Amino acid sequence: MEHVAFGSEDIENTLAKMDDGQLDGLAFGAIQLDGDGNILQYNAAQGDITGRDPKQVIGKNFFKDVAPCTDSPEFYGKFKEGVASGNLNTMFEYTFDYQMTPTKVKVHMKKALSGDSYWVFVKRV
Ligand SMILES: *C(=O)/C=C/c1ccc(O)cc1
Repeated sequence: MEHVAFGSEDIENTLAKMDDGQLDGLAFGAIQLDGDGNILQYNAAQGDITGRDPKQVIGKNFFKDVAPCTDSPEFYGKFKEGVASGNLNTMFEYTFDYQMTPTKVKVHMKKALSGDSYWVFVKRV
């Protein structure tokens, strides 16, 4: 277990050092996306919340394939604007309901430090 708090201001600095194994020790869900929304990293805590098997979703498109309920101005729209503007830091509540029991979460999206990557952080509410 990696001690990093959800919403920490310098979270992107902290997570740049972690490899996939250590991401799996976080207390919250973490997804790393490229600028097109393809999944690069998906941790164990996220799979505990959504039921997905982390290794099976890496490489899939989050908005088109895995999470169609986020294909909306309120989620996807915010991501696409942040990728265009090159800056992103927003937190909101959302409900995940595709092929799963409707689950309410807090979502934190933030630009990664390295190049064209973006974090999606999730915890239950
Ligand atoms: C809506 O379709 C949400 C689905 C979803 C959210 C987060 C994930 O990791 C997987 C599925």
